[PDB]
Amino acid sequence: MGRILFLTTFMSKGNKVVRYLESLHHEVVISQEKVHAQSANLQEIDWIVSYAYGYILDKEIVSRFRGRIINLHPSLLPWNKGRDPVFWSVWDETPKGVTIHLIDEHVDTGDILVQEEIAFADEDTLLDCYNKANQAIEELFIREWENIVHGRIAPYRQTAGGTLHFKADRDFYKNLNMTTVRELLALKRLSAEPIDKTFHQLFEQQVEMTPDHVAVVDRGQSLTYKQLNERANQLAHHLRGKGVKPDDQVAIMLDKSLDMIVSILAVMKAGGAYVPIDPDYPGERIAYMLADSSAAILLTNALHEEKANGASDIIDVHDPDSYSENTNNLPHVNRPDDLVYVMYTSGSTGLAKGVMIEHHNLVNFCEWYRPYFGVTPADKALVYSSFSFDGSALDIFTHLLAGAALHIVPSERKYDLDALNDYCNQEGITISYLPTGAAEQFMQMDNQSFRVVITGGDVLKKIERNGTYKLYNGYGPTECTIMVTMFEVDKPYANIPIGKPIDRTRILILDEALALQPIGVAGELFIVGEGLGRGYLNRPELTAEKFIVHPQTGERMYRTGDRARFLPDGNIEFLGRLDNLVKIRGYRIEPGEIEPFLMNHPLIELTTVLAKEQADGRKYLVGYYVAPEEIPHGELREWLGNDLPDYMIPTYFVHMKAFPLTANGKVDRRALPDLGEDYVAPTDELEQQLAQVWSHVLGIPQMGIDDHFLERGGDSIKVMQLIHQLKNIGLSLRYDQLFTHPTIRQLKRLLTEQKQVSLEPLRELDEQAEYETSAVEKCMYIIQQQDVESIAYNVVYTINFPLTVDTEQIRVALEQLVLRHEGLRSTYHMRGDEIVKRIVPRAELSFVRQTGEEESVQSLLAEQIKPFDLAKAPLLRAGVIETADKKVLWFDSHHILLDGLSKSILARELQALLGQQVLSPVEKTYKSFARWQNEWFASDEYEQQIAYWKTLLQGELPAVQLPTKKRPPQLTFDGAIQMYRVNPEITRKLKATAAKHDLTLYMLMLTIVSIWLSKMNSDSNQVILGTVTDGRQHPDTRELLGMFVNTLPLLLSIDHEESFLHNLQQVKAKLLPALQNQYVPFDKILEAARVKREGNRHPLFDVMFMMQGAPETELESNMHHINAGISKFDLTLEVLERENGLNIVFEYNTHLFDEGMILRMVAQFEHLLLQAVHGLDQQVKRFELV
Ligand SMILES: Nc1ncnc2c1ncn2[C@@H]1O[C@H](COP(=O)(O)CP(=O)(O)OP(=O)(O)O)[C@@H](O)[C@H]1O
Ligand SMILES: *P(=O)(O)OCC(C)(C)[C@@H](O)C(=O)NCCC(=O)NCCNC(C)=O
Ligand SMILES: CC(C)[C@H](N)C(=O)O
Repeated sequence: MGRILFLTTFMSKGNKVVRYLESLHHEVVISQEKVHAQSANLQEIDWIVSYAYGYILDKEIVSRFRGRIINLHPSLLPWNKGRDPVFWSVWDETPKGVTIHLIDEHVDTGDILVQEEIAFADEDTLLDCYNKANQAIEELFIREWENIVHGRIAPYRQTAGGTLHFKADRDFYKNLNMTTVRELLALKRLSAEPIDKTFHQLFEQQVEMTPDHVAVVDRGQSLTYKQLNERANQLAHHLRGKGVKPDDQVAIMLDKSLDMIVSILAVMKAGGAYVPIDPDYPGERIAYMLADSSAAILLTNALHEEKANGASDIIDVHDPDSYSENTNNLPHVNRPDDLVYVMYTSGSTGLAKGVMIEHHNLVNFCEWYRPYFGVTPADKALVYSSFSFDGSALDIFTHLLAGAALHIVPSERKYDLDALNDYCNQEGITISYLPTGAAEQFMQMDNQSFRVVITGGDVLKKIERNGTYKLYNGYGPTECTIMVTMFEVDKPYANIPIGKPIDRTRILILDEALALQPIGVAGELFIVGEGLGRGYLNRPELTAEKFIVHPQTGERMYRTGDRARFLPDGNIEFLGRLDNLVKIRGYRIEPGEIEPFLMNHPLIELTTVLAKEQADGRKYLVGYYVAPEEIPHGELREWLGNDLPDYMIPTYFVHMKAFPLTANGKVDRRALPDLGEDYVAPTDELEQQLAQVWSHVLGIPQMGIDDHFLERGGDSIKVMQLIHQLKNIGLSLRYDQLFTHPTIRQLKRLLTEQKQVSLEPLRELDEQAEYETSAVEKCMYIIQQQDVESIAYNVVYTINFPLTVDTEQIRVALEQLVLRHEGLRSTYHMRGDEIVKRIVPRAELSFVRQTGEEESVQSLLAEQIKPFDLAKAPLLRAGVIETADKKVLWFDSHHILLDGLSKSILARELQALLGQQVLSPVEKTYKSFARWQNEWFASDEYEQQIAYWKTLLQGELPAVQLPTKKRPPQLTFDGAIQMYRVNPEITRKLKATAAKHDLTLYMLMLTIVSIWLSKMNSDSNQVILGTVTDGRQHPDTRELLGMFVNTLPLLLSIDHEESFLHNLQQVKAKLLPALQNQYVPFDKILEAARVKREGNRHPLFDVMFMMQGAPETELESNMHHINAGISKFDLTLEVLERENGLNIVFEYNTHLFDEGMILRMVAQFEHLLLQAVHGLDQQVKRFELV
């Protein structure tokens, strides 16, 4: 007995505890709003129970309810006070539990009533942890409420300690809610957070260690560490006497030589930063670098003095008057934050940018380099790269701090890989950095000298090399000091990783909102740590855009513009530039993904795929490959056709003896040479007549005669369009005939007779008070009347919009769609015998506006999912839930109106309206199709279709009996969901395999499902499973809203003695007749099998398999189907094509399968699918489930 005030997040939050309190005869008042000190909520209140409440109570209310305010907080206080306690308990690795406590003047600090610990498994997602913690604290309350009111609980004080978090603290981590505990802590180690020496301080130290060792070697001219230091001191004294101060730039224009090394060190010791200028650069680049730089002094000699055009003061390094007699180390004037050098990135003059690197950047890299590669003074290093390229900083600075010797590559032998190898073998060169392009050609040479070869700068593809040296792949932008990650290439990889970060460096993968990405999810690569340079010279606005302060973490980081993702082992995978993404026939492609498939060819050693644009603007791919002899164009398409769909196969192929290289040793992509070769223009009146129809169905211009219909985007839907468009020219073609003759050259043989030319449009009906319903509408109506409160046939979708979209523009667009489509203004009524349809001229759309937290969205949607009265229009409800970061549009509909294709139409028209576009009126109406089809049921064509099912469904029908629990006594619909993602690479292989063997992706997946079912049913030779078709019988219905879908049983045979490919063809043979006779209402198919809708099982099949194609619009691709805890069948498998992969959803009945069984079945499906794709000619009996 009492009166309790329940303050919680939303209406249904804490259902169990309210029901328990009410069962004890307490009166509960639920509220989520703020409580005023004087209000109706407060008067006559015994207890106040709060659970995830969103507001703080006034000091006066906490006073008037001393010892009467109980709070349910899902953490082990004092750990994780405040917001998101479960998440922070996992991320911070704190003790875990739930606490019921009193509310005091000080928040989340009142005396504990009861506390208990809780455990989270490694494989649980953060969402499961959240729900588990809530369940535990609610059960704890129910268990102890009696021992609270009666006073059996003695409160005790919280210990001082723990943690605290606020609302916005979680913003950076918003993408992590579906990641497991193990995966979250792995990410934490990779994401969560001193040098006080300059480089010349470290070099001067290295000299005192090895003063007599060789430092530099140039054509028999030698210089020891002590000689090098003294000469540098001589020039440095003079330079500082000329006014060299810290952060001052000094230009150097010299050829690789002893003087270059002496000049670089002299500028450091003097106190300034050097700006290297390669004398071999074009004149305009030299002039640009000298102008953009603030250097007033230039070190050069006579041969290059003229190239400067007298732009600054010149100091001749050959003149003895530039060297002071003093050879003593200068006194230090440099801080580690002072510039050490400035190097320019690629680009035209004015675009190219000067990158400012600081002493501490360089020291950090050199200290990591020496131990990582084990550099001892006995090592011989090569100075290969131009000294205007930061690859030379690697060559020079890392080895001078390890006592090793630098060897000045002689000009006549850098671009001759053969002589270079000879110089390295003869001289004993052990370590060197070679850019990717040059390194891949150096691998051919027989070398015995090198211990380690480091490459980088471009995508490394070849690793087969003659030699015993270790191969390393390094990555990094000039902006972050040479390299930030390193990887030891140990074996072949389709994509060679770029490795793990170096000392005091972290790599973050962020999304477009700068939010952390889970491990394995691709995003933009950001860099944090000691490698970040100062920025771009004379360019503060560009610096602020690329060197950002993160708005949540406050940390400084560099936006690289590269795409990448972490691998499970901590290594990183480069995925290309974010700009190089090009679209071809409506597919976002990374051309780099095609190359490794050309590499696998036995006769190809190097390859590079590019994107180009014709004068028209059309995109098209070209493939360059290196091989001894030219490979036929056809043999290449067939080779690539094993793993890639046609849109990723280059239109052209170019054979070359070798790739040209740039100065920096990268492949010169701009220097490669500049309707495909397999086109066979039509030469016939019929040939040309079909090449035009195919072009319109496939949406491709200038179609050829040897072009395979499926390889170029054809599917079941587009095969229907082809047939109906050939009936437009009196040419009759059947469904199965297209798959035997999938090209115009072959198909033309069967198109001679020009009869059966019946052009019949769908006819509009005269106005009537009432209209006839279709066959499927009658079935749906009768089902709904069996339980009018059931939501099992509601259809719920959501769409995430940005906060910048206007809620009211969305409402208006939906209201216009109610006006556009009579389906949204249709009602259903039972007039004695018949089920009848009425149409209203106008209908009012229910549109609800709400606000809430992201964590509450699904709970708020579930409260809105209610039955539809089929006699009332519109059969659609909608609303918008605004959170802190987005607006979630939801709409609920009934299956009698919205089917799969109807959703696609609704999404396309909604996208147009939000874009301020005008739509042409809808020409046909569903009610006219219903009258046309009801009459078609009296024709002879219908008699023949039903005759197919009478024959097939006679007698012995297989019984697929999966291992379940004891079935309930009647039909249940309680369901849950599990998901399996097939990545793009495997999805492409599946797609390529299907087309190559005259199969659709659907036929290929249906066969895998059938083998899967068979394996679970004691390798049964036959299986039965349902599927669905769009059911758009009349071609004038493809833009209407309504229910057209028809259900079909499939009797399939699996021959475990035959190969996968053989079973694939046998599934096609059984599917096509079923599609040819698909237009019989499912109720008549149940008659033909003498089965009725009764019992605890669904009549003909327990397993349903359905599949949808890729989305037609950006909006549709952002639509998510929400399951309301319903399972129409024992088990449904749905395959959706999303983001170049397959999302496979297993919807199952919870009374028949528990989570343990489903998790095993999903694991077995994946394993079976991977064996199939890789084992086409393998016998099915050799595929195993575990
Ligand atoms: N191992 C590696 N693998 C793949 N790409 C790499 C790589 N190492 C470096 N890169 C790429 O090269 C870029 C940095 O090259 P930098 O020389 O520092 C500027 P750049 O000279 O203007 O390059 P550019 O001429 O290719 O445009 C990186 O962003 C990355 O895209
Ligand atoms: P082909 O490419 O082998 O496809 C065969 C199908 C799938 C039978 C094809 O004819 C077809 O009917 N595609 C549309 C199927 C469809 O509508 N799936 C979604 C139905 N789902 C809902 C919720 O309505
Ligand atoms: C090693 C260095 C040259 C770096 N990888 C770059 O490409 O700029």
